[PDB]
Amino acid sequence: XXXXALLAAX
Amino acid sequence: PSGVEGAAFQSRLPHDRMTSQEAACFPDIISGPQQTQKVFLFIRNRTLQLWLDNPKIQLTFEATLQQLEAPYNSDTVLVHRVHSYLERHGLINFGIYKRIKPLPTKKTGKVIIIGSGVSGLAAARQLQSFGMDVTLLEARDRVGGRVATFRKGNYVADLGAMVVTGLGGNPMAVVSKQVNMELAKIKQKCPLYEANGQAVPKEKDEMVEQEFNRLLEATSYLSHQLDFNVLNNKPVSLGQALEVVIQLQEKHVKDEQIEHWKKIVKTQEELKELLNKMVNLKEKIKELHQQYKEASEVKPPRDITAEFLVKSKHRDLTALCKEYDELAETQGKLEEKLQELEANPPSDVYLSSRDRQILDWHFANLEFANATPLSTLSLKHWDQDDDFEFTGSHLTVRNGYSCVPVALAEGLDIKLNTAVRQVRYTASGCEVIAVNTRSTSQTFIYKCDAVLCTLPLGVLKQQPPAVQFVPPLPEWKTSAVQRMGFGNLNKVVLCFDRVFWDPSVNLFGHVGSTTASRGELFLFWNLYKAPILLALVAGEAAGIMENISDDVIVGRCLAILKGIFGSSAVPQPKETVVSRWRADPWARGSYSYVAAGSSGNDYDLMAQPITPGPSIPGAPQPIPRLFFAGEHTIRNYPATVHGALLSGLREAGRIADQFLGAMYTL
Amino acid sequence: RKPPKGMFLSQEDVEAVSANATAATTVLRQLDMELVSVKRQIQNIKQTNSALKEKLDGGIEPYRLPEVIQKCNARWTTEEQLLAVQAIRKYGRDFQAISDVIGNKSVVQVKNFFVNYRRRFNIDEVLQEWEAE
Ligand SMILES: Cc1cc2nc3c(=O)[nH]c(=O)nc-3n(C[C@H](O)[C@H](O)[C@H](O)COP(=O)(O)OP(=O)(O)OC[C@H]3O[C@@H](n4cnc5c(N)ncnc54)[C@H](O)[C@@H]3O)c2cc1C
Ligand code: NA
Ligand code: NA
Repeated sequence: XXXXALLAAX
Repeated sequence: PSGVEGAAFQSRLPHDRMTSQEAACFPDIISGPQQTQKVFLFIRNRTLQLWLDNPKIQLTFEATLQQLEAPYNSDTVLVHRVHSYLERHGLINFGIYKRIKPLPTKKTGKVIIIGSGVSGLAAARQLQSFGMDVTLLEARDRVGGRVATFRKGNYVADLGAMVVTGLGGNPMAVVSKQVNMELAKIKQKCPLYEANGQAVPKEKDEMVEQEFNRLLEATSYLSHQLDFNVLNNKPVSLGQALEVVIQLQEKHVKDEQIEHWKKIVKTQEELKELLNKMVNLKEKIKELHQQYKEASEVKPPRDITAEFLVKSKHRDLTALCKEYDELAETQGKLEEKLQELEANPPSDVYLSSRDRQILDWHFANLEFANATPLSTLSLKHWDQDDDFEFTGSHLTVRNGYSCVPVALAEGLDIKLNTAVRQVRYTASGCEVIAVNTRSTSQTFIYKCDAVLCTLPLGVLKQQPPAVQFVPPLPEWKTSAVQRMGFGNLNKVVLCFDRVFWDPSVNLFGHVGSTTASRGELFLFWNLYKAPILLALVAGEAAGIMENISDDVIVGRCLAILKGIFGSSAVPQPKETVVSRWRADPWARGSYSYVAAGSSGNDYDLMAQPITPGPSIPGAPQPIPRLFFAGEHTIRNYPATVHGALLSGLREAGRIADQFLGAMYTL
Repeated sequence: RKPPKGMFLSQEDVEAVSANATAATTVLRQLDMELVSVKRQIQNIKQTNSALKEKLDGGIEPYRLPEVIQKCNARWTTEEQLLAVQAIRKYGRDFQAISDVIGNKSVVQVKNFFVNYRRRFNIDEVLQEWEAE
């Protein structure tokens, strides 16, 4: 369960 | 989702409404009875489904109607209209399909396309697909633009696009079925190493990561629930907001400490008054006791006043003693209450140095995904593309992302080493003036019915101008161009001869010593089968590292790597490569970002085509001649390859509607 | 509609820290100042209290008197009556004190005494004389 999506600005 | 609704979801469309675009082409249907709307909608979703279920071949109208069921295949003109709309706007029969009906014998109209980036290639393919004379002019000696893949031997590494950001509603999905792309999931687990070379303890990694996320949410709240978007006649940035949120957290911590220590003095002072009370009382008790002794001194027989004296003094002493004892109880309670408050002190700080530094690494991760200092992002609009993000795990391309532009370029008239210098667009057609990049004395002149401009926003941004427009772009376009943000991000490819890292870890971080250097070589990737590590530079650090030599840079790299892995386990790179995207004159940066002061509305301005004034005066309004595509032009999907692709499909559709006419609107 | 928990964002506070270029480090230096001065005062009073605690060393133990356990008796001796009058003179209407002095009479017996003997002890006078003090 990673924080930010991976490459989205989110 | 699944079924025909699946198809609609995958086609980034609402399966149960007609879209604005559809309304435009089928105003009869949407202003009509909900029944026919449902028919329409099914025809749409089903044709979509059919294309999607097999995108390696052209989906003809005949085939479509063949597999349609009644009552839906009764109105064959509805079917035809629908299919045609779908083909036109590149919802179907787009990418690389085997053509059933071989291409139109003679071509109609002429389109010149500047840049064979992914958006370029896309539109070109579609336009050609529609039977138009399409030629592309490309300044580089290769296709792809900001899709840039390094190869030497078996070493393969993108310095451009690297990731498919999820397949749920991604066009790249269709592409990857059409092209042989070795797609590979990314294991989103990322260990962090403090500048020394020691992994950040799980405890820390988590307290910090979580605090990061809370700060972000915080800013969003300031933005949207509090209208903190404008501060002093100047728009607020994500970065400022963040710093304010943080300052308030530190303020709140000092406030807590002040309230706590004041409870301690309040109580301590209570104790002081009680203690005073008790001392004076003790002194009275000493005195009184003396007096009572002196009264028992008088030996009997004594008269009654004497007797009364002893009795009364005795009563008084027992009294004062009782009172002192109660006070002493109270003293016990206060003293233990003070031991409690001295026992539960609030947190000493908001963030330690190790703290703020790890936090800085999370900020650097953000600065990297946006390719820009958080001080430049719009507070209010930086996240606005988030509602359309795809679903599913992000992925890399093992054979390199280059394969896709290459694939697209098959069958296309592409002129490499041709730098467009000037664009001339008039009521009657256009001429593009370009030069040979190798010998910039040689000149070329290309005449056409319309120009598709897919020049990078960095290029368009240039001062003084790398490309000249005749006449000049209207103020509304140029202002939009200035307002936008074109950012920067760089990579360092490290090719070793044997894997010395954790091969189950796709990626790992390094924490910067300073806030300022937070973006310098902050993260590393092993995604390739071969031993290749990729070091990332972003944020303010991006731009600055471009003025540092390759050697120094791979130096700072192997340094960090030795710190993490030990001097005897890291070997010199067989091969090294370093991007410098802002320096590249064909790119002039990495990708667009919502600058503070900009809005996603600007992206829409960027995509508005330009219409030359009349040649003769008092002559009718003319057809648009200049068109724009590329990543900077698509509101809901900026700074992505799939966004480039979509903008290409778009403009090709619009251009074709213009010059070939739209038969499907009656 | 609501900030993240553990995130404290007040309107007042944001305007107070945004007003200037370094109103931030201003507020955060004033609070450090407030802190050091409060901690100093704690030192002072911890000391003061330490001294007062030192004075009370010895409790009041040398001074405590054992307790008479005389059972309440209903008969007023001449003696007990005299004690009682003086007790009124010194204590006025504090019956409990009076009862403790006489030692074998209860508070209500004391009130009764007040009424029965009011005529003969000029209790009225006694009381007003206590009130003058
Ligand atoms: C380091 C980096 C990493 C990226 N990673 C991702 C990713 O992981 N996932 C993702 O979805 N997107 C990513 N992107 C962005 C993505 O690659 C771009 O959005 C996309 O390639 C833009 O396509 P384009 O067709 O609009 O422009 P371009 O690809 O730049 O193509 C435009 C063409 O115009 C050419 N040209 C420029 N000037 C002239 C001139 N005077 N005359 C003639 N030709 C000219 C250019 O050389 C170029 O070939 C990344 C970008 C960068 C810089
Ligand atoms: Na392009
Ligand atoms: Na910051």
